[PDB]
Amino acid sequence: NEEERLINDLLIVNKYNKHVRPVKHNNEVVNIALSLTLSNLISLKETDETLTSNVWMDHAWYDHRLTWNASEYSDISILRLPPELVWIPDIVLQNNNDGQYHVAYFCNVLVRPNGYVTWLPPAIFRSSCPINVLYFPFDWQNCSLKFTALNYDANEITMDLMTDTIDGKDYPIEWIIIDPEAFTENGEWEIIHKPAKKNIYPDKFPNGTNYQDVTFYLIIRRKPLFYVINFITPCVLISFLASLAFYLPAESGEKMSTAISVLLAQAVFLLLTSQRLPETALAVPLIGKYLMFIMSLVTGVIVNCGIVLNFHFRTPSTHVLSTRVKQIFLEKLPRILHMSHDEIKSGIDSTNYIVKQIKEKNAYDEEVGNWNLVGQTIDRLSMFIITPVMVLGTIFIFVMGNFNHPPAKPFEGDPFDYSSDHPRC
Amino acid sequence: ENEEGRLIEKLLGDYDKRIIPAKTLDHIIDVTLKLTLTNLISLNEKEEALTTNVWIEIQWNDYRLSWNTSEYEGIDLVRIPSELLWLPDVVLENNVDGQFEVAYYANVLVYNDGSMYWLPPAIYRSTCPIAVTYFPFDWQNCSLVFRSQTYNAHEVNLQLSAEEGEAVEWIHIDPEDFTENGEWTIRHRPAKKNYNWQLTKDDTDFQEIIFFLIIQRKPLFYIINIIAPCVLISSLVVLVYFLPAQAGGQKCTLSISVLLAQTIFLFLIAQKVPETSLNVPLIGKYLIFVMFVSMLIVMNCVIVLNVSLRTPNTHSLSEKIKHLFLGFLAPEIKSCVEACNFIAKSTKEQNDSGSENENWVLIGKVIDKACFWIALLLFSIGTLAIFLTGHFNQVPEFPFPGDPRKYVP
Amino acid sequence: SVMEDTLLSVLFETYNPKVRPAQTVGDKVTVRVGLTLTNLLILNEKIEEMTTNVFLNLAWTDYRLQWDPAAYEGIKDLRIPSSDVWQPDIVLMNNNDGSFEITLHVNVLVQHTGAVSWQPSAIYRSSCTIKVMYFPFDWQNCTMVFKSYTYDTSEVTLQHALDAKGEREVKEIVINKDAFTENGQWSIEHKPSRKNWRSDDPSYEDVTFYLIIQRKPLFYIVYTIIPCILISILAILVFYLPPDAGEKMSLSISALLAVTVFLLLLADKVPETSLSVPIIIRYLMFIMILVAFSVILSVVVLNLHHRSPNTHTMPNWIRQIFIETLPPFLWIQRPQDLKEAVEAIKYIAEQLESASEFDDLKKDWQYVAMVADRLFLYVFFVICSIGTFSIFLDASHNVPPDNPFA
Amino acid sequence: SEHETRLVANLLENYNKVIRPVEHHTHFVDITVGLQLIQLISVDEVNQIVETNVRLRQQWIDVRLRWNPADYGGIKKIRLPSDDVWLPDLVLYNNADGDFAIVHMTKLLLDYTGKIMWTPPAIFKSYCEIIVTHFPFDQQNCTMKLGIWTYDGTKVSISPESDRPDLSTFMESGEWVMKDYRGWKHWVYYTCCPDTPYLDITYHFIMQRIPLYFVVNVIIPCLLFSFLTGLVFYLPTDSGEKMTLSISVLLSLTVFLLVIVELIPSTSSAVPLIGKYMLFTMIFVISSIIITVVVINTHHRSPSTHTMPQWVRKIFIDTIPNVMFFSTMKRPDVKSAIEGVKYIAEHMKSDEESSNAAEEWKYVAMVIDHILLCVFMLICIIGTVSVFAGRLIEL
Amino acid sequence: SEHETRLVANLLENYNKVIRPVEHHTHFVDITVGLQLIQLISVDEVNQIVETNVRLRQQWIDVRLRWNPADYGGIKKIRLPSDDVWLPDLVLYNNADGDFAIVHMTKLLLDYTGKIMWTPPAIFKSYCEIIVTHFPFDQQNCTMKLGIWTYDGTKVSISPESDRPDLSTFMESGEWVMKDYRGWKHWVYYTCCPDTPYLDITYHFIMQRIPLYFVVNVIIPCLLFSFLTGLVFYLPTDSGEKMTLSISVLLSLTVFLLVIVELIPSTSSAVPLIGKYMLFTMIFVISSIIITVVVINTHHRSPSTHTMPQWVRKIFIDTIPNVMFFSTMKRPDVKSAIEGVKYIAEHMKSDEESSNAAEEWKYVAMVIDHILLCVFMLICIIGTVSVFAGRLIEL
Ligand SMILES: *[C@@H]1O[C@H](CO)[C@@H](O)[C@H](O)[C@H]1NC(C)=O
Repeated sequence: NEEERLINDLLIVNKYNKHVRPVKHNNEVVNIALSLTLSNLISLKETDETLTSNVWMDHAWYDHRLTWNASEYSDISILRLPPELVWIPDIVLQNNNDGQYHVAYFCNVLVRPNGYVTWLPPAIFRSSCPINVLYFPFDWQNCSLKFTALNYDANEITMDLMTDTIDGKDYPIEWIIIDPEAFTENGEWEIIHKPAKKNIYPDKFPNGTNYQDVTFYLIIRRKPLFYVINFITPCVLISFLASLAFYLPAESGEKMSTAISVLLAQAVFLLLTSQRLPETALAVPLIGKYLMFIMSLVTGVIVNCGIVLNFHFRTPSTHVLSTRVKQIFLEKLPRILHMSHDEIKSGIDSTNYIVKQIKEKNAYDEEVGNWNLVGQTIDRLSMFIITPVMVLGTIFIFVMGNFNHPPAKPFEGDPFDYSSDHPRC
Repeated sequence: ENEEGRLIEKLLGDYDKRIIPAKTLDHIIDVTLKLTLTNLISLNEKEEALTTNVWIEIQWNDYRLSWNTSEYEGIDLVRIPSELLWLPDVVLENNVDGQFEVAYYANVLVYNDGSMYWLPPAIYRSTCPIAVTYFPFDWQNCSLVFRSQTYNAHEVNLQLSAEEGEAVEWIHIDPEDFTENGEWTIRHRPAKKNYNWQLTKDDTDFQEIIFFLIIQRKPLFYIINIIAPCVLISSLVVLVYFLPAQAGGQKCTLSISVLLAQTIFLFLIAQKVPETSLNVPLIGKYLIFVMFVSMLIVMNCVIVLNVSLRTPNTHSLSEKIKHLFLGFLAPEIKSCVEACNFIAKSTKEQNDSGSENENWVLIGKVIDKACFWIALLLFSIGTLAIFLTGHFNQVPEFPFPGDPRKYVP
Repeated sequence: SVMEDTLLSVLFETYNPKVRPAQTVGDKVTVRVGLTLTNLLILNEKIEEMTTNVFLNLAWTDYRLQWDPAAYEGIKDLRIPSSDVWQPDIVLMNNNDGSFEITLHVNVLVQHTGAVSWQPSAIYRSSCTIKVMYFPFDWQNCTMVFKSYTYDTSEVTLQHALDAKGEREVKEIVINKDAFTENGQWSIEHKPSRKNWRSDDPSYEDVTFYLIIQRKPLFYIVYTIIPCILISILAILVFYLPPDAGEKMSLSISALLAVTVFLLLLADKVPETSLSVPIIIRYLMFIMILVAFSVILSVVVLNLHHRSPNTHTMPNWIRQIFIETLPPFLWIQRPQDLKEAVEAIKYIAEQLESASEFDDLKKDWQYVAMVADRLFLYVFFVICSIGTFSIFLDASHNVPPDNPFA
Repeated sequence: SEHETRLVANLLENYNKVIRPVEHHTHFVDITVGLQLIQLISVDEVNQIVETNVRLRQQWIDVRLRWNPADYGGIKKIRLPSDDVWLPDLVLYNNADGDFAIVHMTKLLLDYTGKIMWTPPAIFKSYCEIIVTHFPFDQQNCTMKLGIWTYDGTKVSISPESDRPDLSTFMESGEWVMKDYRGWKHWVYYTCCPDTPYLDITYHFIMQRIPLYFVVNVIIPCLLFSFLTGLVFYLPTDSGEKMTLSISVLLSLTVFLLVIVELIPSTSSAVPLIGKYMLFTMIFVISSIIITVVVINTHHRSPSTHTMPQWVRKIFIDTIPNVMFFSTMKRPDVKSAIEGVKYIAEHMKSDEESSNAAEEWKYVAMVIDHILLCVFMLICIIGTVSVFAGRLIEL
Repeated sequence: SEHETRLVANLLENYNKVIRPVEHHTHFVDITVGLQLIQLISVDEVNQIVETNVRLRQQWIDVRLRWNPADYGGIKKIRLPSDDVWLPDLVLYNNADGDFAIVHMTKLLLDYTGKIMWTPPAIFKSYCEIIVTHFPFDQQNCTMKLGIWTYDGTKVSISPESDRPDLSTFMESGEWVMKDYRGWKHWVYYTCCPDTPYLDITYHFIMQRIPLYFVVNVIIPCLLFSFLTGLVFYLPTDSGEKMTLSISVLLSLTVFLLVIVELIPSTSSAVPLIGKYMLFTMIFVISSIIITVVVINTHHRSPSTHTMPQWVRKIFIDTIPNVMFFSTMKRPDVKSAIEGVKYIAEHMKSDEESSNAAEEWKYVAMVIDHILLCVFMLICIIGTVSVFAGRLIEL
C-alpha cells in the first residue's frame, strides 16, 4: 500500500508540526471557508430558550505541507487523515447554552494532492436564542448560530462563506444547506428563511479574536394547531358561555353559579398557559392578553349578575320603587330594546278584615313583580352591551394574531432573498 | 527502601495487560463473583430501572504475578492499580444506561501465589420490568445479570464465590450497616449461574451470573395519601339517598362533586403509575369502579328527582304504579253566593292537585330507600374485594417456585 | 512557517509547564483577572444558582518565553496551545456544581517580551444566596469569586485587568455590545469588581465580580396578581348579593377555590427557603384570609336572615344596634249553619292576623340581616383596598441602591 | 501466555492504524454490518426520537494481521483492544441527539487469517418521523440509517449481514409490538461522477402501540362525561340543578384537560384521534349547556310578558306529544263585604288563567327536554362510533 | 525558575508512584485527614441523599520527595500535580450516587522535608437515614464515612485532623440549621485475625430544618379549611347551601392535597406529622358532611309519615335549650256556600297542625346544629393542638 509510504513522508520525514498554522511566511492569512448543513431541527423548547439542532459543519482550507506529486507515488488522488494528526481550525459555536463549543464527532479530514483539505464533522448544538412571545402561539422566532475563531486573530486566519460553481462562475453559499430528500420537517416549526452572513466588527481590531464572525440565521414559524385545538377553541367557547348568564332567569337560582364556573374554567386555562412560556417580561403574549381581557369581562359579568339579583329581590318592606326608576326601566328601555245581632256584625268585620289583608298582599305582590321586570330589563341591556364586546374583542385579537407572517425578506434593509435558488449574480 | 518497589517493578516488567493469563492452550481462567449490596437506592417505576450500590468481588489467578516470598523479605501481598493489570471484563448487561463498567477502579490485591482479589464499588442502574397488576400492593422481581463482554466459555469460567467450601449462592448483605430502603423490603436474594442454550460456548453470552432481588413494597404512603382519602370521598355517594328530592336538596350537587373529586384523584394517580400497558393497576381498577358507581348514582339521583317532581299536568299517576310502589314495596245575594261557591271549588281543586304531588313524592322516597340499600351493598362489596385482593398478594415462600432450597446463609 | 517551528523548538527545549515562572526565589507572578459577560443565562431560584457565559481575561508574564524578533524574521507573538505553558489555576470558587475550571481551552497569546494573555471561555454555575422577601419585585446581588486554587499571595499577586489600550485598570465586568444578549427577565444595574482579603488569613486574596440585577415582574404581575385582584372584587361583591338568591356560599367558596388554585399555580415558582416569606405569598395569604372571613360573615348573614319567632327571640342590643343606629349611618333607612259559618270566618280572620304578626317579626330579622350585610360590605371594601395598596407600595419601593458598595 | 505475548508484540510492531487494510490502494475493504436490537428503551412522539439499546456487529479482514499458528503454539484466535487496529467509522446518519459513532471501544476477536469480528454496544437515538393521526392506535415506522462517514464505496463497502435485524435477544417492550423489521442497502450517486457510489444501510422497525394505558387513562373518563352530558335533559327544571349538573360536567372536563395535556403528545403535525374525540366532547357539553339555558328560560316564561305563539302550541302541545311512544307523559259594611268577596272571586279568575298559561309554558319545556334527551343520546353514540370504529375495524 | 525546574527534574527521575512512601515495608503511612464543609447543597428526603460541597484535607510524609534547600537557591516549597506522586485512595463508603473517590486532581503542596498537603474539592452525595416523623419540625443526623479502600491499618493509618469538621467558611443554608457536628475514628477487626485493624473516620452533622416555608405553604391552608368545615353547622337549612359549602370545602381540600403531594416528600418509612394532620382534616370534613346530611334529613321530616318520638321531644325541645345560655334561641246555594266556608276553615286547621309538626322538626334540627357547632369547634381546636404540641414543646 503506497498510502503508508506517502503518509510517512508527509508526517514523519517532513516533521509535520500540527500546532503551527499552514503558512509559508508568518504574515500570511489562512482562509477557512465554512458552510453549515442542517440535518434536522430537534427542538426549540421556549421555557429555557434553547435551540437544539443537528448540523454538519463543512470546513475547507489549504495546507501547503500536505501536498504531494501523485505520479511520484501511485496515482493516489486523495487521503484520509485523523484530525489529531493535522492542523485543524478550531471554530466554536460561541452562543451555546450547555458548554459544548466543539463538534460531536471528530471525523477524518480529506486531503487532495494539491493540499486542499476538507473536514465535515457532524455536531449537536444547543444554542441560546431569545423567544419573542408577543404573538404566541402565532409567533415566528429568529434564532441564530454564531461561529467564531477563538484560537487565532483576524490577521492570522480569515473566515469566509464557502463558494460553489454552476456554470463557471463561483458564488458564496449565503444560506444554510438543507437536503430536500433527507431533511424531515420539524413537528412544530416551519423554516421560512435561512441566511448566512460573515460579520465584521469595525470597532474592534484585526489583531483580536472578537473581530470576525460567521452567523447562520433560522427564521422559523410555529405551526399553531396544537394550541388552537387544545387551548384557544375550548377557552373561546367557555368564555362565550358567560353571556348566557343574562338569558338565565333569576328564578332559576343559578346565574352566579354559571358565571363563576366560567371564571374558574378560565383560571384553569390560565394555569395551563402559564407553563408553556418563559418568564420574560418584554411583552404579554397574545393568548395572555386575551385571557386577561376575557377574565376581566367575565368578572364584570359576575358583578352585573349580582346587581341584577339585588334588584330582583327588593320588596316594598325594604326598598322604594321611585318614579324615575319606573320610567327608565319600564317605559324607555323596554321600548328601545324591543322587549316582549252581634254575631253578624262580627262576621262582617272578619270578612272586611280578610278582604283588606288580601288587597294589601296583592299590592305587595304586584310591586314585587315590578321589581322583577326591572331586573329583566337590566339583564337585556347587559347582554346587548357585553355580548358584542366579547365577540368583537375575541375576533379582533385573534385576527391580529393570525396576521403575523414573517417579513418574507430577512435583513429589512437588504433586497436579497438569501434563497438557495437565486445565488448572487 | 520499600522492597515492594523492587518487587512490583520486577512483576510489571515484561507484563502485557492485553494478554489473558491462560497458562497453556485449553486453560480456562476461573473467575468467581460475589455481590455485596450496600444500599437499595431506589426503584423508579416510570423508567423501570433499579438503582443499587454494590461491592462486587472478583477473584481469579494470574500466574505471571507470582513471586517467591523468601526473596522479598516475606512480602506476600501487594496492591497494584487495576489499570495496569489484565482484568476479566465482567460487566452488568441489563443496564438501562450505557454504564457497563464499575464506578471506581480500585487497586487489585495480588498475593504471592498469583491469586488476585478485586473489590471495586459500583452504582448500577439495571432494567427491572414492573408487574403493575397489584400496584401499589405489589412485589417486584429484579435481577442483576453479570457476564464477561470479552471472553467466552472457552476462555473464562464464571462461577459463584465459595467460602469455607460452601458456595455463596446469594447477595451478601451485612446485617448492621445495611439500611432499609424505606419504600421496599428485601424478601429473597438468590444468586445462580445461568446458561443461554440457544448459543454455543462461544459468543461471550453463553454463561452469566444472575443476582435476584425479590423486593416487596411498603404501601403506607399510598394508603395514607391516596387510598384512604379516595375511599372516604367515594363513600359519600351513598348519602344522596337521604337528601330531599326538591329544590334545595342538592342531590346532584353532592353526587357530581364527588365525581369531580374522583376525577382529581385520577389526575393525581396518573403521575405515579408506570406507563406500561400490559395490565391495569389495582388502584386504577378501583378508581374506574368508583367512577362508574358514581355515574350510576348520578343517574339514579336524576331519575329520582324526575319522579318526585312530577305533576298531574305533565304526567298521570296510573293506579298500577301506585299499587306496585305503595303496596308490595236581590241580585247581590246571588252574586255573593256564586262567589263563595267558586272560591270553595277552586280551593278544593288546588288541594287535590297538591295531594297528587305528595303521592309522587312518596314514590320517590320509596325508590330512594331501595336504591340506597342496593348502592351501599355494591360499593362496600366492590371496595372490600378490590382492596382485599391486594392484601393477599403475597411474595412466594421460595425464591424459585419448584426449588426447595431457601438460598440463605 | 519554518521559523515558527525553530522558535517553538528553541523556547520549549527545557521549559517545564509545572514550574511557576520566577526569575529569583521569592518573586511573585502578577496575574491580571478580568471578566467579560457574554450572556446571563439563568438565575434558578429553586437551587440558588446563576448560570453565565463568560470570558476570563487573564494576563501574566513568563520570563522563560522571551525571544528577539529580529532573529526570527520579526515574529512578534505566538499562539501556543494553553497546555504547553504554565498557567495560574484561576478558578471560580463559589461554584454550585463541582466545575472549578474553564470549559474551552483557547490557546494562549505569547509576545516576545514574555507577556502571556489567555481568554478562555466557560459556562459557569455560581451559587448566590437569594433574598426572598420582595419576590418577584426583588433585586439580587450575585457574586463570582475568582482566585488561584493552588497559589497564594506569597506566590501570585492578583490585579485588575487593563482596558483595550492598557492605561488604567478596568474595575468592572466588561460587556461587549456586539456579543451580549439581554436576559429579558433581569436588568443589570451595577457590575463592579473588587479584590478581597481576609484578616484572619493573610495568604488569601480573590477578585470578586458583583452583579446587581433587578427582576422584571410582568409575568408574575399578570399571571398571579391580576386574578387575585379579580377574586378580591368577587369576595367584596358577595355582600351585595341578597340572601334570598341562595348564591352567597357559591360565590364566596368558589372564590376560595380560585385562590387555592392560584396557590397551586405559584407553588412551583417560589424559592423554597425559610428565612422570610416572599411578598407575593403574603399577598396571597392576605387574600385567602379575607375570603375566608367573607365566607364566615356570609354564613352569619344567612343565619340572621332565616330566623323567625318560632326559633329565636330578638334581643334588645341587636335591635338597638342594627335598627336604630346603623341604618342612618349606612344610608338604608328601610240558625246552626249561620253560627258555624260565622265561626269559620272568624277563625280565618284570626289565622290571617297571626300570620301577619309572624311575617312582621320575620321581616325585622331580615332587615337586621340586610343592615349587617351592608356594614360588612363597606368594612371589607375598605380593608381590601387599604391592604392591597399597602402591600403594592411596599413592593414598589424596593429598589437596588445607587452605590453598589462593591 | 508467552506465546500470545510474542504474537501480539510481533503483530503490532510495524502496524499503522490509520492506513486502510488493503494490499493495493485501489482495492476496497468489505465490511459485513449487522444490527442486533436488544431493547426499545423509549419513543418520544413530541421530539420524534426513538432510543434503542443495540449491538453493531462488524466483520472484515485485515491482511496485515495474519500469522501462522504453528509458530505460536497453535494459537488460532486472540482478543485485541479495538483502539489498536484500524476500525471503520460507521455513523448513525439520522442520529437525533445521541452519539454519532461507537463510543464503547470494546475488545474485538481476530482470527489467524485476519478475519475480525467486532460487536460494540451502543445507544442509538434516531430521528423518527412520528404520525399521530391514529393515536393511541398508531403504527410507527422509523429507521436507523448507517454508513461510513469519510469513505466512499470504492474505498470501503458495507454489506448487510442478513435480510433483517437480529431480534433473537430482544426484551419485550411492554408498550410496543414489533410487527416487522428489515434492512436495505442503497447506492447513492451524485451529478459529479458515476464512479463513486455512496453506500448506506437502513434498518426499519414497524411498531404497533399497545393502547391500554391511554384507553383506561383518557378515553373512559371522556366516555363517562359524554354519557353524563345528555343526562341533564331528564332532570326537571323545578330542581334548580340543571345548570349545576351540566356546568359541573364542563368543569370536570376542563380539569381533565390537564390529564390530556400532560399525557398525549404535544405535536402540531396533525390532530390525533383522541384530540378529535375530546374536541367533540367539549362541543357536545357546550351545546347541551346552551340548549339547557334555553329550556330553563322557556320553563319560567311568565304569561304577563310572553304569549305563546300559535305554531309553538300547534307543534309542542298537539303534534309531537303524540309521536313520543317511550314517554309516559300525558297527552253600611255589608256592601263592602259583598264587594270584597266579588273582588276575591275575580282575582282567583285571573290567578287561575295566569297559572294555566304558565303551565302550558312548562309543558312545552318538558317536551323539548324529552326530544333533546333522545337526540343527545343518539348523537353521543353516533359520534363515539364514528370517531373510533373507523380506525378500530382496520386493526 | 531554573532552580525549581532542576529540582523537579531531579525529584521525579526515579520516582515510582505505585509504591507506598515508607522507608521499610513494615512501617505505615500516617495520613492526617480533615474535612471542611463549604456548603450544604441539598437534602433529598425521598431518596435519602445529602449533597455537600467539601474540601478533603490530607497530610502525609513522603521521604522520597525531600531535598536540601541550600542546593536549589533556598527553595523550601513547591507545587506538584497530584497525579505525579503517590496518593491515598480515600473513599466515601456511604456514597449514594456520586463519586466514590476524589476526581479533581488539584496540585499539592510539597515541603522540603517530604511533608505533603493535599486539599482537593469534592461533591459528596452520601446516603443517610432520613427520619420523617416530625416533618417539617424534623432533626436529621446524616454522616460521611471515609476510609482507605485497599490498605489496612498496618499499612496506611488515617487519623482525624481535629475532633470536629471545619465549618469556618460554611455557607448559611437558608433551610437547615447546623446544631452539631463531630468526627469519630473506628477500629474494625474481623474473625480472620486481630492483628489487622481496618480504620474509618465518620463525620456526622446534626441538622435542624427551618420550618417556615412548609408552615406557611401547607399548614395554614389546612387550618383554614378545618375552621370552615367546623363553621358549616351555623348555616340554616332553609338556605339550600349546606351541601354546597361542605362539599366545596372538600373540593378545596382535594386541590390542596394535590398541592401537598407536589411539595411534601414521598417517603414511605413512616407517616409524617403533616400526613397525620392532613388525614385528620380529611376525616373531619367527611364526618362533617355525614352529620350535615343527617341534620338536613331531620329538618325535612314529613309529619304525615313520621311522628316525633317522645325521647326526642324530651331531650331536644325541653331540656337542651335550657342549658344553652349563650344562645339567643327561643326557650239552595246558600247551603253550598256555607259548606264551602266550613271546608276552607277546616283545611286551614289541618294545615296549621301540619305546619306546627314540621316546625317542631325544624326546631330539633336547629338545636342539633347548635350542639354540633360547639362540638366541632372544640374538636378542631383539640386536634390541631394535639398533632403539633408535642413536637413544639420538645423544641
Ligand atoms: C525462595 O527463595 C529461597 C531463598 O531466599 C529459597 O531457599 C527457596 O527454595 C525459594 N523457594 C522455592 C519454592 O524455590
